[PDB]
Amino acid sequence: SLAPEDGSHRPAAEPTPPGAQPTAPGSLKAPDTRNEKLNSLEDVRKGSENYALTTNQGVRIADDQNSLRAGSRGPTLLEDFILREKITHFDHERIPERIVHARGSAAHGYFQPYKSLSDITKADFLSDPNKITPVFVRFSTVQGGAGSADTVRDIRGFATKFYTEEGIFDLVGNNTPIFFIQDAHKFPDFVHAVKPEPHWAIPQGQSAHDTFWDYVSLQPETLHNVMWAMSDRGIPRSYRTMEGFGIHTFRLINAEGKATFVRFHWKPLAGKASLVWDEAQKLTGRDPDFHRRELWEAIEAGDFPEYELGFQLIPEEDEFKFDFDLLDPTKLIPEELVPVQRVGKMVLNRNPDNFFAENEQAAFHPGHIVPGLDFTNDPLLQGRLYSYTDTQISRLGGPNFHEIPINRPTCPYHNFQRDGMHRMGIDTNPANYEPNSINDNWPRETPPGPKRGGFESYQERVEGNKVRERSPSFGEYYSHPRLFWLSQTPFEQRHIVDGFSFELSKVVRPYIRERVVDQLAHIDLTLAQAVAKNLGIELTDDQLNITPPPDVNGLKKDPSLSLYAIPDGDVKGRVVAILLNDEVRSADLLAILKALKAKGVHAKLLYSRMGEVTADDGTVLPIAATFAGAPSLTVDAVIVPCGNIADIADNGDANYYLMEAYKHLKPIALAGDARKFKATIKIADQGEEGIVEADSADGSFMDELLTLMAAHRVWSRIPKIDKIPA
Amino acid sequence: SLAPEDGSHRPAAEPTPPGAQPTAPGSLKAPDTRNEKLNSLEDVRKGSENYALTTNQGVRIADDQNSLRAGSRGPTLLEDFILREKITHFDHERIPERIVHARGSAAHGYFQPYKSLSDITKADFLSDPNKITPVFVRFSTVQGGAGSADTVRDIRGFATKFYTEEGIFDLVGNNTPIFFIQDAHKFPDFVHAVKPEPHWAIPQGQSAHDTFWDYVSLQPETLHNVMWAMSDRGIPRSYRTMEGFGIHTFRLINAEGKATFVRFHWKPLAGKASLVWDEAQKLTGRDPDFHRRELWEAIEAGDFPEYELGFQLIPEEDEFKFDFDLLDPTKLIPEELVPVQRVGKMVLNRNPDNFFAENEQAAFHPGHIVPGLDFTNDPLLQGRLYSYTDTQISRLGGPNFHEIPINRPTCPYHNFQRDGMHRMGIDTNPANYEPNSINDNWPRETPPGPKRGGFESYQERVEGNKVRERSPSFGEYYSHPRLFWLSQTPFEQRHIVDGFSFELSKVVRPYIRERVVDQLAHIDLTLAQAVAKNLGIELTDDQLNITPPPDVNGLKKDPSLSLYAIPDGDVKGRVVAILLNDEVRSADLLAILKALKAKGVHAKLLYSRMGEVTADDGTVLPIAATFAGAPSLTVDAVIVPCGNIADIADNGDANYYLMEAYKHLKPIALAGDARKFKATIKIADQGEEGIVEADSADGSFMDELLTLMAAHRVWSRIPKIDKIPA
Ligand code: HEM
Ligand code: HEM
Repeated sequence: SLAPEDGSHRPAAEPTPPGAQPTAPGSLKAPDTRNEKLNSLEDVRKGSENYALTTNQGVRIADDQNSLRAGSRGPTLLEDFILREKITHFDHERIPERIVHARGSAAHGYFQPYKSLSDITKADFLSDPNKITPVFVRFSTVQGGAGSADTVRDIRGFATKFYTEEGIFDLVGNNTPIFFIQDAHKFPDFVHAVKPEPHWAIPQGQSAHDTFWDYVSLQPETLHNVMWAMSDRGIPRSYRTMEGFGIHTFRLINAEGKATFVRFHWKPLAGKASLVWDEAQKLTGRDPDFHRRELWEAIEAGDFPEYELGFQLIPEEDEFKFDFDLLDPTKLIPEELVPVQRVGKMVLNRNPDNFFAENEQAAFHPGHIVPGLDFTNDPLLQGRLYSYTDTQISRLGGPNFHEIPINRPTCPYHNFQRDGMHRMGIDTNPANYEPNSINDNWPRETPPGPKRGGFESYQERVEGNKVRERSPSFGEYYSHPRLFWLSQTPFEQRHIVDGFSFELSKVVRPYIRERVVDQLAHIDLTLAQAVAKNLGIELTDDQLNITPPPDVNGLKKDPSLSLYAIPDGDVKGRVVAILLNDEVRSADLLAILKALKAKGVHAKLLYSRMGEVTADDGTVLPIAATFAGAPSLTVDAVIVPCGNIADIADNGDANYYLMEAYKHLKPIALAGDARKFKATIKIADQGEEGIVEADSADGSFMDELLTLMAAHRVWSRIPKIDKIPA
Repeated sequence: SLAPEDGSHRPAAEPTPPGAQPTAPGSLKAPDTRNEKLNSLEDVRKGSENYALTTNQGVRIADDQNSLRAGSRGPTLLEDFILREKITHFDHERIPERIVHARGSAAHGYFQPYKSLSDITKADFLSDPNKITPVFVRFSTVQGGAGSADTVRDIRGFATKFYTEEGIFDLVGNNTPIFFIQDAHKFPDFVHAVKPEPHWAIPQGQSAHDTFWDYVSLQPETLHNVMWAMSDRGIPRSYRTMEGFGIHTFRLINAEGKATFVRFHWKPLAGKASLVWDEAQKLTGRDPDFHRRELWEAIEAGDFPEYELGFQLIPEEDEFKFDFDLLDPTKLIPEELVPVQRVGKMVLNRNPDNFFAENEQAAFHPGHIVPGLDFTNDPLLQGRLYSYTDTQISRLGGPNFHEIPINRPTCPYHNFQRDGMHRMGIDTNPANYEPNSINDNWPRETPPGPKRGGFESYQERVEGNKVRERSPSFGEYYSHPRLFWLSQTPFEQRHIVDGFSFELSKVVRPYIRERVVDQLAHIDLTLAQAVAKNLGIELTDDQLNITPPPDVNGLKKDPSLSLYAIPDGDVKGRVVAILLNDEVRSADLLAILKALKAKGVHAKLLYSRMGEVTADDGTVLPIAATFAGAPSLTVDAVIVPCGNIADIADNGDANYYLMEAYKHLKPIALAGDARKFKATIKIADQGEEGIVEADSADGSFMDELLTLMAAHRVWSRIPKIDKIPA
């Protein structure tokens, strides 16, 4: 009996706010959250309580503390089969990480369509609003290893496996609506250029290095996705507050055989929100697991990540009606021109039990489609269909990776494939080929049909010669970067300029910085000049005279491209730091905590040490963390209640807490004598927008602070933070 | 797409200071630096200039930009063998990382002994002062993955492969002189407890979590290496500035057959130096590759890492003469009792060409010894002998990992082993077994003898029954942690208190924190009480009455256990930031640069933008990085020359640069009007030890700064930094 007699070693099996209880495997934290795929995993879930410790052959172990030796100070003997199994298994724990998207975090959930889409697709999972499909979703970064940090500047992966009654459909997307390159043949060049450089393997998690910008400078097709990565889209606040996209145009095929082109979207029901660069970069040091942690904790709290699936639909006859090619994955389809139709809702409501078994071994591949969907000739999508099965062979050990529990379909699967490493299923069919008579030809082919039919490709006409040639329709590189740029707010544009400037300052060969500046001058002169100024580079008269690229189908902006132009803020699931002192005014703390609770906003009570402190009325306040232990980077807002403020007024960490929160544009609220901290952040007597202050935390104080939180950050403070040494 | 006309894309093939040129593969940067191992790798080095791009089968590629398609907008065709081989290789790039020590950085070098050691060992590499042995060295952290950060708090590995004339000897050590556990049977339990927890795979690179401290609190044999890890030993400034240790007692065997017990040491000739916690932790965010980069750039600059090999020698008859067991790897041998005898010097003088081929695929294993060395019954060493060969099998793909070029011996190797995956060597021997007559029994066994003999084990007497039992002599856990504690300076003790306090504050289950504090009360009550105060824990009367453990053979302290108690500072290879303004006083900059050059200290010129600034005399100064881009974290001291100080006096980043440097105890020097920055670091006008100030920079000003840098950090400022908001 090593557990404490009070039972405090075990978290409650009930939703609890982040930090209230230790985190736990999903099936222990939320045993009653169920779906068909989670139930199907029961056959392989292993418990532990009340069982004897054994070898893998079932032999009970008596002494798991010592090797067998000749004398208690003697040599270790070869006959210790128990030691040898334990060390052998440990020595072989690791498998190869994914080639890209090696860092990621995953959860279980379920999807349901709002209405039947039988008019446009015969896909079974979109046929009935009462049909619930289990999902497993993995979010990721792209460049860094599995041990790299979460809040880097990067594209994010958003991969969803739908366990449908007609097969697994994997929608393997990212958080921006285009990709960097046009033809899969370039993918190993692009990935090699962004990954750490080959002589020394630096830098991890960063595109701020020479070979990335060298490639970009030489391949202008990259500039569109580079604009999105340099914007605040490249540093999301959470996986819950970013958009998802399939990027490619795919087809939907209905029961009559009509094809409609489709791009897929996910809309975050929590709203779009990003960090600012200095915060993101410092957070990769103070908590390199911040997004993984925040996802798991949201789920444990009941703040389930919700997303709405949407389709952009274009009829077959309108394939050539835009200024860009629908098959070019470096071009987006502006929502001003083709709106997103809402199709269904996905809720992620349970964490895995074991990260290696379920997240690390999961295998998503965009070739995994079902009847009712089909591909197009997008030349990046076409090359993807080669890569995902082959790689999963070396990563996961052989051709039976579909039998790893998390990858298994929940529907029937039968065929004539046999053997391979790690073969689990024991086939009893007398035949392993077709056609056969010895088993009456079963399992049998199934003709295509409106429901439960075999897959048939749409009969698209192909015409042309065998060529290695880029379509001329793909040779336009600057109009969509310009559309993105003109769609951003003025503070979003400043942050783009700063992304480019910071990244190019890390490029050691100055001529590459110059070449990138020249590319920027083909997109927008204001952007090029402001980056050039930060780099100490002067545009030439030729560069000042480059004519801007044309508008996209007559658009000079599209506000759906901005994170912030259209308010969509949601405070539920956010977190506020409450900076305590050793005699807090309990009235302020009751008002603050209960207002946050009512809006589903979490609180962390911080102090200069761990333990407890005692409020004015004798209430015992438990401390979650110290000021340095849970820095302002990890919260959305900071509130300082009244009490004995002299206790913390000269505490450097408490003062810095506010200076850092202030620099990073977060709302700050100061009650009572906590308003003495106004001097630390240089706030004027009459106050300023973004700082809430009053004599007590009562009346409208918490409503004002929550209004600031719904707007995410205090953009109007940006000119004010430029000075301030923090 | 070519190179710039001026040749500025290619680094000069001569030693240059960090940042002066882009870094490059070692064979290109230093083509004249040779040793027998580096030359032997010439068979597999692949150039590139002037060569055609080809497939791996030698077919020249005409178009490496496009997949083969049926029409330029059509589907990709299966018959594109060029696309398929490029994508297939890419899809299989990754191999499993090492189970532990996955994050590491390596270089080539050479070793030679100071004098023949033939009276104590017959090992050929120690037999002649003019016989040089090539080495390859990898330094590592322990817990984090290969993409995790460098300046985490962790033990560091220090593994050296010696390519001797009588076989490869791998000395696989760490940077503290003991390990956490006594018997290899517990290694998978310990490693699992420190590694990310299994449900959610958090946290990376950190022991600051429940499972690690649960294990420590239940296994007090861990407390000695925990003390080391919580001290500033856990956060080295560079791999150049830490000690190494083989940990285990091994044997030396001379030509007469006499065995002497030995422990191995490496002494850094650059001296011992560590970061401070807040600096280390923020640097994991601002530069997660800091130690890898620093090592590479020291070798490029000619600041070659040098280390002295040292042996603590104990005769066989003195095995039981201490109050601890020599075979217990949780016990150190104090140098007050057994001096370290200097044996030789190692110099690392060339970087690899390709990180994956040389660093990632290197295989070190402590079972790789040579005649003249032998093992002992240390029960941790005994179990390591099982694990290194077996793991290198799944990691490196098969039993022929010795034929991977970095792992090959440079001496002859011939035997009857055959086949296995990726077999390179083509054996011509008609026999693959012995004894054989058909090849006259070649290759033949070789009797042992004084030189060039076959390996024979020392004939140690073994007497005991077959037991799984820990030796009673190993059951003492508190005396060595106490000796360590008492040998640290008062500031180093403060940092150990802070390291335990910070870590246990992140343990969510409070009882585990209480159980660790109870263990600390068995080591030293001052330590226990200082940690308990930061955790809001009160010691019980019983805990206040625990009797301290005994002294270690009469010692009350051993100063060789401290990083700083005995001055050993060497400024060559350190780096200063120079904060420029737009009209630098060129006389100051002249004096600064001349004094730094004389001592081998590098400079980095920083400003608020990139490009160039011009000094008062017309000198054009290229800017290495912005104040934000290369923070104070990355330098050893900060100097601010005069000039137009108004240009930077109100820059928030410039002021914060000094505040962070001040909080981190770094020397700061201010000339002329730069003294106005004294106000931001909120202290004295008469001056303060640690801040060098004068009307101009010159001989006396630079001398004073350089003396500060030789002492590493300004420990006297510690009490003044808790008030600074930084
Ligand atoms: C629209 C462009 C692309 C998007 C949105 C995309 C998305 C993703 C995502 C989200 C993952 C990680 C799935 C996971 O969480 O396990 C992934 C993995 C991968 N991608 Fe793609 N990708 C794209 C382009 C490509 C191209 C052109 C290729 C190669 C031809 C490729 C090869 C791979 C490979 C090798 C993996 C690792 C898969 C595995 O080990 O399971 N990707 N990609
Ligand atoms: C004194 C205690 C120990 C020290 C000093 C030690 C040192 C190290 C070092 C420095 C490396 C990294 C070598 C490299 O750079 O590639 C390493 C790797 C390894 N160690 Fe140890 N270790 C110790 C105990 C153990 C134990 C008790 C075991 C297992 C029984 C063990 C198993 C491993 C394995 C599996 C690797 C990965 C090796 C590879 O993939 O090539 N270590 N160790």
